[PDB]
Amino acid sequence: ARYTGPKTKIARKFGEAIFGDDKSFEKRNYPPGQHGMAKKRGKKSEYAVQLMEKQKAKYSYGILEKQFRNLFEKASATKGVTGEVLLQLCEARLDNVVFRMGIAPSRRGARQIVSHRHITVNGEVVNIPSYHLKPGDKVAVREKSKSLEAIERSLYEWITWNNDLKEGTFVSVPARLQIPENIKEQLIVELYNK
Amino acid sequence: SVKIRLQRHGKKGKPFYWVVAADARSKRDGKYLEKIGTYNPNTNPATVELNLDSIVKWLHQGAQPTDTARAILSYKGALLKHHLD
Amino acid sequence: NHKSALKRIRSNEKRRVLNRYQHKTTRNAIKALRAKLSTVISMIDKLAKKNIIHDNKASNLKSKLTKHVA
Amino acid sequence: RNLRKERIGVVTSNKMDKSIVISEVRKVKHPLYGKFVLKTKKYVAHDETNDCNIGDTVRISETRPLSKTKCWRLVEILER
Amino acid sequence: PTIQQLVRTGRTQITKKSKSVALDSCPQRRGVCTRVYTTTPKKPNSAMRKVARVRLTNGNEVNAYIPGEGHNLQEHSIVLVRGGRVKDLPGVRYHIVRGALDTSGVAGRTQRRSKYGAKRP
RNA sequence: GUAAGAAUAAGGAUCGGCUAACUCCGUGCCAGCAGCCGCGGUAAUACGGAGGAUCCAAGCGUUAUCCGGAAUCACUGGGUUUAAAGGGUCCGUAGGCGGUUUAGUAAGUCAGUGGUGAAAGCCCAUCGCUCAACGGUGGAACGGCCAUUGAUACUGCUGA
RNA sequence: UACGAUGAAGAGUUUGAUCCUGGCUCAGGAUGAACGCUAGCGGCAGGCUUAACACAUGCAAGUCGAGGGGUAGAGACCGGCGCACGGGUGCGUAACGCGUAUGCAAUCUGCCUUUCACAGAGGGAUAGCCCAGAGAAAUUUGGAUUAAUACCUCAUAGUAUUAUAGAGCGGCAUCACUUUAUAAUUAAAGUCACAACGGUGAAAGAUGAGCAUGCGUCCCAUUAGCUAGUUGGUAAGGUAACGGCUUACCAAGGCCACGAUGGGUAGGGGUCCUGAGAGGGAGAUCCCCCACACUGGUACUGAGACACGGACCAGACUCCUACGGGAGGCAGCAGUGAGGAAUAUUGGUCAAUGGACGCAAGUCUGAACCAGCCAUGCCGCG
Repeated sequence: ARYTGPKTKIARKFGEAIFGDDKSFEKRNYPPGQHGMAKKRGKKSEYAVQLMEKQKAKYSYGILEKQFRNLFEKASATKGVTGEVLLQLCEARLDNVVFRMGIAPSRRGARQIVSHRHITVNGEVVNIPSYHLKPGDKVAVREKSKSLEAIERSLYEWITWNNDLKEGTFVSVPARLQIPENIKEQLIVELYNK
Repeated sequence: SVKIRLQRHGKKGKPFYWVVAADARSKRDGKYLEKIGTYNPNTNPATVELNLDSIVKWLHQGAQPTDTARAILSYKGALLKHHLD
Repeated sequence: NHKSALKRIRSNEKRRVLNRYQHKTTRNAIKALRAKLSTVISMIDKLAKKNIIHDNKASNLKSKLTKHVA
Repeated sequence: RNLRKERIGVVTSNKMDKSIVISEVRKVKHPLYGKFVLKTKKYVAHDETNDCNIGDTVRISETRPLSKTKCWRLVEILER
Repeated sequence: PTIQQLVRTGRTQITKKSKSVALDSCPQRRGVCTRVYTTTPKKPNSAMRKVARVRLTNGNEVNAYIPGEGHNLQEHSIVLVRGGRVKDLPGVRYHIVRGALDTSGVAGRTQRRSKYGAKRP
C-alpha cells in the first residue's frame, strides 16, 4: 500500500521538507495537532529519536515497515557498512531514479507514473516501482506517452540524463557522501538491532 | 529393469525435467540412481544437457529408455554412439 | 472384488492341487527311503525345475541324501 | 580380501566350553564437557584348545556369526 | 562445579510449569455454565466482579470472568473460554470471549470494538 | 491493443511508566480497566464517549504452544561466613588427578591422501518468470565415520 | 597499525531512602493455528494437529486375438504378465527399528543388458460348450467331453548340482577361486507362409531384496536383581544363508551400578523455529527407512507377500433372507454422521511425466496435470 495523505503534515511532524521545499513548510512549521503547536515535551527518549530517524527515511521514499525490514536484512548480508549499503539499495529503486531524473518532481508522482506503463527500463516496459536498478541500466520513456503534458512540463552526479531522447543511463552507484539526505543510518541500524 | 526417465522439478506452469536412470518400481520424482542430463522445453530449441559419458554406460549396463527419453537421447548423440560396437 | 480378483482364487487352486501332489509324492519317498537312491533325485530336480523346492534347497537335500547311504 | 574388523582386549572369564569373553576399553570425548571418558564393552570370542586364562591381553577379529552373541575369534594372544 | 561431577550427574533442567492448564493446551474451549454470580476483589479494590462456573468439554470445572457490561449468561448457556487470569479474584483464571456462539457482545461501544465483540456502526 | 470515466476499492490497535503518541465531557472505590507497578471514594492524561496524535496496513489485536532476554542449571558462562548452599568427624572401596630424567610403541592429539557424508533444504554467486516470492546452475557446508601414510611437543602404556 | 571475524541493548517491581542477592512481568521472532473487528486483486505454497470413530453413493488395476477353443452378433472361459508398484495412516515398537561405516570366504534376485550351447519325438486329461439337477440368493452337484506358449514321460546339455579321486593358486580360522577325469540327475514354444515377437540351460553385469557388526540412540534407582532354550558345547532337522532357528545329550553358565529388569511416553532421519555462538524446542507439507490395513491367527500362488482394494478361521458391528444360509470393511479420491475452538469440490483430462499390459496401434491410471473453497502463510500492486 501507499500513504495517500497530506504531505505537509508529514513534513511538519519531522521538521524537514522531504516532498519538496515549497508552500506550507514555513507558516506554523511546528508539528501538527492541538498539543504539538504548543510547547512540546522536552525530554525526548533515544528510542523516540531512533524511531523517528527511521520513519523519516521510511516516509521519504514511500516504503512500508515490512519492505523496509526486508531491504535492511538484505543489505546487511554485505560485509561493508550496513547503513551505507542500505541507503544504496534504497536509492537504487526505480521510482527514486525516475524522480531524480527530473520527471515526476515528487516521489509520490514517481510512484504514480512508473505504475502506469509510462516508462521503460532496458527495452521492455517495467511497471514495478520497487524495481532495483543495478549499476549500468538504461532508462527510457515509452514512445506512446513520450509527448505528454506533464512530462515536458516537469522537464545528478551519477545520472547521465539526456533531454533529447529521455535518457538517463543509470550508472556509477553513488555513496553516502553524495546522496543528499538528512537521515542517520546508524540510528536505524541500532533500532533494528534493538 | 532400471529405466532412463524424466523427473519433474520445475514450477506450476513451467516444467523442468531431469533425465535420470532409476528403477521402475520407484515413484516419479523420488528415489533415483544417478542424474544423467537435463531437459528444458521452455524455449524454442528445447534445451538439453545430456551426458554421453554415462548415458552409454547405463545403456550397456541395461537401462531402458522411454519415448521422450529416447527422443532426447536421439538428437544429442550417444545413440549413434551406443550402436557402434 | 474385481474381475482379475475372481481369477487367481480359481487358477491358484488348480496350481496348488498339482503342487501338493508333486510335493507329497516325493516327500513320502524321501521319508521311506532312509540302492534305489537314483529315483528320488529325479523327483527333487523336477520340483526344482517347477520352482517348488528351490534348487538351492534341492541341492541341500541331494547332498544330505547320498552321504549316509555308504 | 577386505580386512574385517579387529579389536584388542583383556580376557575377563573362562567358564564356558571352547569360548571366551574379553573386555575392551576405549577413551571417548564427552559430547558436552569434552572430558575423555573410559567406556567398556565385552565381546565373546572363540577358543579352540582353551589356552588363554583370565588376565591376558588378546586380539580378536570379526568373523561370521558362529553362534548367538558370538562373532569373534582369538588370533594374536600377546601377553599373559 | 567439578567437571567430573558434571560428567557423573549433569545440570537438571526444569519443566517450566504452564499457566493455563485446564484447557488442554487449546486457544479456546467451549463450555456450559452452571452458576453465574458475583465476587469481591482482595484489596484494596472494591467492586462486584461477574464470574461464572463453566464446565468445559473436557470435563473441567473452571471460574471465568465476564468482561465489559451487558450480558445474558443464564443458568445454562454455551460460552467460549479463552484464558487470561485476573489479579483481583482469587480462583478466576479464565476469560470468556464476547461475541461467541451464545454470549452477547456490547452496545454503545466504539473505541475497543475488536475486543468485546462489537460490530462497526 | 482500442474507447467513457478519479471514477470500481482502508481498516485495526494504542495514547500514566515500561513504550510511540494528550485535551474535554459523564460516573464518583460505582461502573469498570489491567502483561507488572496498579487506577476510580464527586476537578480521572489509567473507566465510557468526543476531538487530536502514534504504529501497522488488506490487515490489526487476544488466546494457546516454543526460543531469546534468563549468566534463571553457567563447558563456553554462577556460587556455598552473615542472602539458598561445607556433609558432625575420620578411615577407606570403585572412580578422578599425577614429583624429575631417560629408552621404546604411537592409543588420545596433529597433518596429508582415498572412500563416504543421497537428493531436497539454509548461505554465497549467477541466469528466467516485468521485480520479488518461485525456479535453474555452481560453490561452500554437512562440524561425522572407515582405510592408509607421516610427525612425537603434551596425556596414556611398558622398562630404567 | 595489518589478518579474519559482519556478531552479543534492556526496563518495571521488596525500602523513609541505598547497595547486593533473588523471584515475577514486559519490549523480539515463529506457527498445519483458533477467536473478535475489518476486507480489492495477482503469483506461489498450505489445509481434520481431536475419534487408527462409524460409513450411504460414485470412481480408484488392468491388459494380451501376434497363445487356444472361439460363442452371440463383442462378451464369458483356460493360459501369460501385473496386482508385492503407485496411493494412505503413524496403531504398535526404546529395538541393529533408525542414522552412520563396513562385511558376506554364511546370501537370493522376475523383468533388463552382453556372450556360449541348443529349441527332435509322444501322450492322457480338463476348461468353454452340451444333458439333468439342489438352492430365495450367494453359490454348487452329476455324465460324456474338444485345444493351447496348460500339464506330464524318454533321449539330449554344460565354466549346471551332488558324491568319490587327483590338482594348482590363495588366505581372514571355518576354508576360498579355477581345472581334470568317473557316476547319477534336471529343459524347451511356438504364433497356418515372410517380417516381427518368442523358449531352455550356463556365465558376467546392473538393479532389487536379506543377515551380521563398531558408534550415537527419552524419562523414572520413591524400579536392584534378571534369565531355565537362558549361557557355551557335541550331533541331527533344517532356512536362500551362518545361527538355540528347532530337537536330543553334557556343563552351569550369561547380563547387571559404565543402570539388567520393570513402568510411562514415542515411529526414526534429512530437516523446521529460535539463538552471536555453544545450545534449546518440535518431527505438518517435500525425500529416505520401518510398522499397519475392522480387531487377531494361519497358509497357498508367485522370483518376490504370511499380502490395503486376494483366501481361510474366530470375534464385535451393518445389511439381505423364503429363517435353512449368506455379503461386507474409505489409515485410496471426492463426500456423510459424530467429536472439536478449528481445516475444502460427491469437479475436468489422460494433453504432458511416470506405472501396468501389448510387436505395435491401443486400454486403464482419484498416480499425475489442472480447476473450485478457505486473506491460512510469503512476495508484489492499487
